[PDB]
Amino acid sequence: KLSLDELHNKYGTDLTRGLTNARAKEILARDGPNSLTPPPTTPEWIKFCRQLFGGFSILLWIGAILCFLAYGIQAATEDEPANDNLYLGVVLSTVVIVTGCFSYYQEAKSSRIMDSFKNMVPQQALVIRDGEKSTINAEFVVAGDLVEVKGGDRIPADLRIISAHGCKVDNSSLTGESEPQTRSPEFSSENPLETRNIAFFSTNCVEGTARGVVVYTGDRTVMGRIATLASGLEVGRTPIAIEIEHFIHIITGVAVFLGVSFFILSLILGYSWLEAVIFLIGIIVANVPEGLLATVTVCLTLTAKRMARKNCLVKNLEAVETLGSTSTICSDKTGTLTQNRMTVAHMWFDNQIHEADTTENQSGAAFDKTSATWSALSRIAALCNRAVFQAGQDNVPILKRSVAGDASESALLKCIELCCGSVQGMRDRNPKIVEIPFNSTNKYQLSIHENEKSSESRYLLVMKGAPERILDRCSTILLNGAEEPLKEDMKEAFQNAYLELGGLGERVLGFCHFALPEDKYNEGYPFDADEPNFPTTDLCFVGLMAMIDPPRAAVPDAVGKCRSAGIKVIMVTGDHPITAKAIAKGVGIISEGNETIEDIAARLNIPIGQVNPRDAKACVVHGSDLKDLSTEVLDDILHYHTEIVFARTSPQQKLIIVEGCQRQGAIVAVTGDGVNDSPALKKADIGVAMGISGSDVSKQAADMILLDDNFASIVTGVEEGRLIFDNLKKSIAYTLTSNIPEITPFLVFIIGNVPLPLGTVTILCIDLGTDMVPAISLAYEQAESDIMKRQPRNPKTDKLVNERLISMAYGQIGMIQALGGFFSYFVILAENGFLPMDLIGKRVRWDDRWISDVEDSFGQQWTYEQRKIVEFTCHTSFFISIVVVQWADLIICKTRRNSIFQQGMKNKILIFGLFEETALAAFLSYCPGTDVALRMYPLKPSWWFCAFPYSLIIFLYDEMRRFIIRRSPGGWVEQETYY
Ligand SMILES: C=C(/C=C\C[C@@H](O)[C@@H](O)[C@H](O)C/C=C/C=C\[C@@H](O)C[C@@H]1O[C@H](C[C@@H](O)[C@H](O)C[C@H]2O[C@H]([C@H](O)[C@H](O)CC[C@H](O)/C=C/[C@H](C)[C@@H](O)C[C@]3(O)O[C@H](C[C@@H](O)CCCCCCC[C@@]45C[C@@H](C)C[C@@](C)(O4)[C@@H](C[C@@H](C)CCCCC[C@@H](O)[C@H](O)[C@H](O)[C@@H](O)[C@H](O)[C@H]4O[C@H](C[C@H](O)[C@H](O)/C(C)=C/[C@H](O)C[C@@H](C)[C@H](O)C(=O)N/C=C/C(=O)NCCCO)[C@H](O)[C@@H](O)[C@@H]4O)O5)[C@H](O)[C@@H](O)[C@H]3O)C[C@@H](O)[C@@H]2O)[C@@H](O)[C@H](O)[C@H]1O)CC[C@H](O)[C@@H](O)[C@H](O)[C@H](C)C[C@H]1O[C@H](/C=C\[C@@H](O)[C@H](O)C[C@@H]2C[C@@H]3C[C@H](O2)[C@@H](CC[C@H]2O[C@H](CN)C[C@H]2O)O3)[C@@H](O)[C@H](O)[C@H]1O
Ligand SMILES: CCCCCCCC/C=C\CCCCCCCC(=O)OC[C@H](COP(=O)(O)OCC[N+](C)(C)C)OC(=O)CCCCCCC/C=C\CCCCCCCC
Ligand SMILES: CCCCCCCC/C=C\CCCCCCCC(=O)OC[C@H](COP(=O)(O)OCC[N+](C)(C)C)OC(=O)CCCCCCC/C=C\CCCCCCCC
Ligand SMILES: CCCCCCCC/C=C\CCCCCCCC(=O)OC[C@H](COP(=O)(O)OCC[N+](C)(C)C)OC(=O)CCCCCCC/C=C\CCCCCCCC
Ligand SMILES: CCCCCCCC/C=C\CCCCCCCC(=O)OC[C@H](COP(=O)(O)OCC[N+](C)(C)C)OC(=O)CCCCCCC/C=C\CCCCCCCC
Ligand SMILES: CCCCCCCC/C=C\CCCCCCCC(=O)OC[C@H](COP(=O)(O)OCC[N+](C)(C)C)OC(=O)CCCCCCC/C=C\CCCCCCCC
Ligand SMILES: CCCCCCCC/C=C\CCCCCCCC(=O)OC[C@H](COP(=O)(O)OCC[N+](C)(C)C)OC(=O)CCCCCCC/C=C\CCCCCCCC
Ligand SMILES: Nc1ncnc2c1ncn2[C@@H]1O[C@H](COP(=O)(O)OP(=O)(O)OP(=O)(O)O)[C@@H](O)[C@H]1O
Ligand SMILES: CC(C)CCC[C@@H](C)[C@H]1CC[C@H]2[C@@H]3CC=C4C[C@@H](O)CC[C@]4(C)[C@H]3CC[C@]12C
Ligand SMILES: CC(C)CCC[C@@H](C)[C@H]1CC[C@H]2[C@@H]3CC=C4C[C@@H](O)CC[C@]4(C)[C@H]3CC[C@]12C
Ligand SMILES: CC(C)CCC[C@@H](C)[C@H]1CC[C@H]2[C@@H]3CC=C4C[C@@H](O)CC[C@]4(C)[C@H]3CC[C@]12C
Ligand SMILES: [Mg+2]
Ligand code: NA
Ligand code: NA
Ligand code: NA
Ligand code: NA
Repeated sequence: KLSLDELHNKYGTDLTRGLTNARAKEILARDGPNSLTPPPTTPEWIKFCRQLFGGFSILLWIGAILCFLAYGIQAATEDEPANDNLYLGVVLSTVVIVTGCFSYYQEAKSSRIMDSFKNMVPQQALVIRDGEKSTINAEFVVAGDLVEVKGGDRIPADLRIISAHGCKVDNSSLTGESEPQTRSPEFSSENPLETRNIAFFSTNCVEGTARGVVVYTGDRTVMGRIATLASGLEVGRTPIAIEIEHFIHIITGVAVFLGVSFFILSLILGYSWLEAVIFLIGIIVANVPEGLLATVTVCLTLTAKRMARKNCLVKNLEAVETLGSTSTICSDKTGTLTQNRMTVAHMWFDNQIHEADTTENQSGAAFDKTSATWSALSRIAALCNRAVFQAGQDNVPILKRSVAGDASESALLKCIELCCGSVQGMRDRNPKIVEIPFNSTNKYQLSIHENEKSSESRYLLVMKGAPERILDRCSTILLNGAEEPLKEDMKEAFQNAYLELGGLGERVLGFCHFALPEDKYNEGYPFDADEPNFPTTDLCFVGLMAMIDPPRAAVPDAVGKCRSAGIKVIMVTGDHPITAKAIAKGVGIISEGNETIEDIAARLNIPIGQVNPRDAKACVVHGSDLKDLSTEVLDDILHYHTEIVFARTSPQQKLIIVEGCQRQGAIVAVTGDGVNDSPALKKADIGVAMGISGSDVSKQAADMILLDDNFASIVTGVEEGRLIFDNLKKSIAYTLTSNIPEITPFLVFIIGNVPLPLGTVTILCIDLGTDMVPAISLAYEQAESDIMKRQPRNPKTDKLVNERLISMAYGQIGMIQALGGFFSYFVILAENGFLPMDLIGKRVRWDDRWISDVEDSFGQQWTYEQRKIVEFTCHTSFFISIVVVQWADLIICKTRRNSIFQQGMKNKILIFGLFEETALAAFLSYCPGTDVALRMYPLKPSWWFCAFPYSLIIFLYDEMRRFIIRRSPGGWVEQETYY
């Protein structure tokens, strides 16, 4: 409740010149940037407690505790004790600590990449300083400067409206109601939230333009004070995640059951009540997989970094998964398909077609520049146009300089300045009184100006737009200079002219004008843009103007890839069905051979109505018919046609098409740029907002932001989206196989009563060696050729972890790695004197420190450490046999449909893993001192080869398993083993 003078006198500001740059910076440094502050959080404290002290590591923490107590009772009691317990504790503790460090290096990394994407797409407001308009980052606006807003932009700070032009804002986020409240410079209510002279933070200007003085800036804003609570906010969990968990739950159920079962087997066999609970605890801990979620989050984050390098920024992680399943892409033409760098080609007037483009000069012998009709046409183009040359281009040529405005007005302005002269004087010769702006719903631009004729003080009215709309507003035609009527002979010549200019892939516009009678509209009467002050019809059409705009380079290949993938492409354009049909013919939407109902009517020379609608694979629907049509007809066209093109479609219409595409049971992505589009961008599954030309509304309302505004970028993004899935399945498959060889020894040991084949140290060596680096390498795998030559996926029918993965890992591959390790075990014992038949039952006697007289097969007598040494040599051999079989498992994990001879060994990280693991096994087995500390003993040369036959069998089996898949689709192998 103040005035414009009181406001400018309180903060200090020129209503018509704004602030000065020096003063603006003085205030900018005086009170801090216009950006909210970060909220409270937990430091490394709660970050490390969850890592080193979580749920699975807790048990290891116990193992360490127990062992230390085992050493204390020893050193305190027994003279000259042993040290296997002290080193066991020193090893276990180091394992919990490392696992924690690795996990930390991953959790932080993801939390940082996400923060990087937030500054990729910052926000920039329009401020007026020293009398000039400039677009600066929202973080540089201060209190006092002048700020201008336009329908589609966001209010930067708390403004005080000083001048508005039918400006409306969406005040729904703050108080909650989306009806657009109009912002007027006058004051209306005592409550600041109800008055119209104040713009607010985070609001959006729906329609209109306005000016205002920044009253409040930074955290000193309404939503800033309210943010105390907003801080907490809310997040979510992607599908894939709730898929992995679910799995974990089932496995836990299976594990708890088996625990109780192994319990009854133990007591029916005579163990100690305590030994049965010890077994239950160990078995349930060994059946539940560990790591799944960490690898899913890391893989997703890394893939997102890969996608941002290829131009696709995602507002969240759920978009990374939905992009792969994409079935339909509803894209626009001017901005996505074409280049928006248009240029005029053919003009129509005096019932004649005229060419242009006088090579940046006055040559080319286009047409007599003297033509009267041409003077009128050149004048309306130069007058109704709203674009202007960018300041300081007095040096560059007429075609290569920079302009500000629509691409249509830019092409028009350049043609008129090259062969018609300076527009600023042409614009001052006639003074502009009232102008009405373009719009997609109107489809025309009009304005009235004074007439520079010193003998005629009347008013001139000019308007341009889609040739059909303008034709409906004319009853005369400027012909050869005079006026004539629009009868059917020239009406048909005009129709054939539209197809002539349209077939050339050029855009076409209509231009008309009319002399307003100064007797009914005097020189003093003001024609406010509210009611019908100008005769819409009865105008004088002067002539058409056409311009070219070509497609992108990579576009043809993109549509071809979509056709091979089993993806439908639809062109939704606001242009004509011809120009549409043409662009479609070029990009590849409408391939050769397919015809429409009109094509068949033309070939057969039969009425279009007689032709059978099912006979045509492709079609083109118009806007008027779409307005009239119902739901069943729409489903008919969407289901029966393969290539559908939509012309003269308004923005509000789009939602119906999207709802029809989803009714079928398909995932859709829509590209948007304006304000009317926003509703659609929310209903679809993937909202692609333009980054270059988009508005704050389109970006806030969408899931993804295209950084370059290219259609070819999308298809590449979907390729990146499918690769994530393929690699995730491969990695999980490689991790789950090692479970079988680690559990089978503890089973035969208890049931069969034989010496323990695998221990604690060796098992820890397996988990950390063959499952960490090779698994990580799998993520980096390349894409198999087939990636784009395969149908999309149905999330309901195809899941990540299904009953087939467990079939390949546990059942087929696993059992083989187990047999491979058992062979090395049997061989080591047989050679040292203990044969296989004599081994069944020796455990009871084997594990007794007191029987130094143990007798072997050849009759020798063994002490306690002499036999324990051979057992440890078996632990080391088992370990190596596991690394050897892992070689094969890893190689076969690279591809699931192609062979490795086809895919190739170009992955470097995977190779690194093979060499490094082999090195770890050789090092631990041969190093001089591991004996005392880790309990591993040297392996003789003839033993390393025991696992080789089992390693080759796995590779050959998978190779054939794949050949049968490639040859017989939908067969038994694909139904059963294709995971
Ligand atoms: C950290 C862990 C925890 C521990 C770790 C541990 O290892 C180590 O840290 C150590 O602790 C280190 C700690 C050290 C601490 C301190 C030390 O430093 C210091 C030194 O320690 C030394 C000790 C140390 O030297 C020791 O030796 C260490 C070992 O300890 C364990 C030993 O064995 C054993 O404990 C020895 C100790 C002693 O023996 C204890 C005895 C009992 C307590 C108790 O009985 C004695 C006594 O009686 O207790 C009394 C107290 C009472 O209140 C208690 C009440 C009793 C309740 C009764 C109810 C029973 C119950 C319960 C019901 C639920 C069900 C039910 C059926 O039974 C039901 C039925 C009722 C109706 C029964 C009623 C019975 C009545 C009984 C009671 O009344 C009492 O007995 C009674 O009151 C008594 O007073 C009385 O005397 C009674 O006597 C008799 C009773 C009978 O005896 C008794 O009842 C009997 C027999 C029952 C029998 O079952 C009957 C049967 C026959 C049956 O019925 C039968 O006939 N069947 C006939 C069948 C038949 O015909 N069939 C014919 C078929 C025809 O068709 C009599 O009968 C009764 O009448 C009479 O009343 O109710 C009281 O105090 C006294 O009385 C006392 O004497 C073993 C270990 O713990 C340890 O090694 C000390 O000597 C020394 O002085 C000290 O200085 C977690 C573990 C790990 O998770 C796991 O890995 C684990 O490590 C492995 C499993 C190890 C195994 O493998 C190792 C090698 C490698 C492994 O590590 C590998 O890692 C394995 C892994 C595992 C998994 C899988 C796989 O492999 C790998 C895969 C993983 C991979 O995948 C991953 C992915 N996630 C990644 C990767 O990791 O992980 C091996 O080395 C291990 O050896 C091996 O085990
Ligand atoms: C829980 C999941 C486990 C997964 C794999 C577990 C691996 C376990 C494999 C073996 C463990 C059992 C212990 C074997 C000891 C049995 C000894 C035996 O058997 O002594 C019989 C013969 C020895 O004859 P001799 O020359 O000394 O007699 C000479 C006679 N004179 C001279 C008078 C003419 O030994 C033979 O013939 C060959 C016997 C060697 C071992 C055969 C064991 C059974 C056969 C295949 C097992 C693999 C099954 C795979 C199943 C996959 C799904 C689970
Ligand atoms: C010290 C440690 C040494 C370790 C040595 C390991 C040796 C390897 C072990 C076994 C190898 C044999 C496995 C054969 C399995 C069948 C593979 C198969 O059927 O692949 C089919 C592919 C055809 O694919 P496509 O036409 O669909 O591609 C289309 C590509 N697009 C789409 C671009 C046109 O064929 C191809 O890629 C052509 C590839 C041909 C490779 C032939 C290898 C066989 C030669 C000797 C094998 C060893 C025999 C016994 C050895 C005992 C050794 C002591
Ligand atoms: C005693 C008996 C033991 C039996 C045990 C069995 C063990 C496992 C059995 C087999 C595993 C090894 C199989 C190796 C496969 C080689 C395949 C190959 O050669 O496919 C030729 C490729 C294709 O080329 P392209 O241009 O047509 O691809 C175009 C790709 N597109 C179309 C995407 C552009 O060429 C390339 O990949 C580029 C050249 C890559 C050369 C890789 C050489 C390294 C191979 C293995 C490393 C050793 C690891 C073991 C470490 C322990 C050692 C102590
Ligand atoms: C990637 C992760 C996967 C695997 C992770 C495994 C985690 C394990 C972490 C730590 C384990 C520490 C093991 C400590 C090594 C032994 C220390 C020790 O307690 O030794 C005690 C022995 C004394 O025995 P004694 O007197 O009873 O013998 C009597 C012999 N009689 C009587 C027959 C003559 O000391 C001796 O023998 C003297 C020999 C000293 C041995 C020097 C070897 C250096 C050890 C590690 C350095 C290697 C790091 C790798 C760097 C790679 C660079 C590229
Ligand atoms: C481009 C870069 C490629 C890199 C590939 C991997 C690099 C491989 C690195 C090293 C491998 C060579 C190892 C040579 C070691 C010989 C040392 C030796 O003196 O050893 C003697 C033993 C005999 O022991 P004994 O029990 O009779 O006497 C015991 C007598 N006492 C115990 C009383 C003393 O003999 C043995 O260990 C035999 C040793 C094994 C013989 C090698 C057979 C493999 C040959 C080629 C396969 C290479 C894979 C490439 C595949 C490419 C596919 C595209
Ligand atoms: C140390 C040893 C190292 C090497 C060991 C090598 C072991 C690997 C050897 C073979 C791999 C076994 C793979 C098992 C898959 C067989 C499954 C099968 O039965 O699938 C039959 C399919 C039928 O498909 P469908 O759609 O008509 O079914 C329609 C079904 N309904 C009517 C119900 C809808 O395909 C057909 O019938 C036609 C295709 C038949 C393919 C036969 C492939 C034989 C290839 C190699 C075996 C020879 C190895 C020789 C080595 C000598 C070693 C001493
Ligand atoms: N400044 C303008 N004034 C008047 N008419 C214009 C102007 N710019 C373009 N036109 C024409 O008005 C009509 C409205 O087109 P509109 O902007 O709705 O869609 P479009 O150019 O086909 O683009 P897109 O498919 O990207 O939405 C078109 O025939 C266009 O050529
Ligand atoms: C699920 C996990 C964490 C439970 C771990 C249980 C541990 C603490 C239990 C399991 C078996 C127990 C041992 C069983 C037998 C004996 C022998 C006795 O003379 C001293 C105690 C001692 C050595 C016990 C100590 C505690 C012990 C090691
Ligand atoms: C350690 C040993 C004794 C365990 C042996 C486990 C074997 C028998 C288990 C491991 C994985 C299992 C398979 C897992 C999935 C399926 C798919 C289902 O539609 C039919 C059963 C089938 C094919 C299972 C059969 C039993 C199976 C092969
Ligand atoms: C392709 C297929 C059929 C070849 C199978 C070859 C079999 C018979 C070969 C492969 C590796 C070989 C083993 C390699 C090393 C040793 C250690 C030695 O001290 C005793 C023999 C023994 C245990 C061999 C026995 C024969 C063996 C198992
Ligand atoms: Mg558009
Ligand atoms: Na693990
Ligand atoms: Na959405
Ligand atoms: Na594996
Ligand atoms: Na594992």
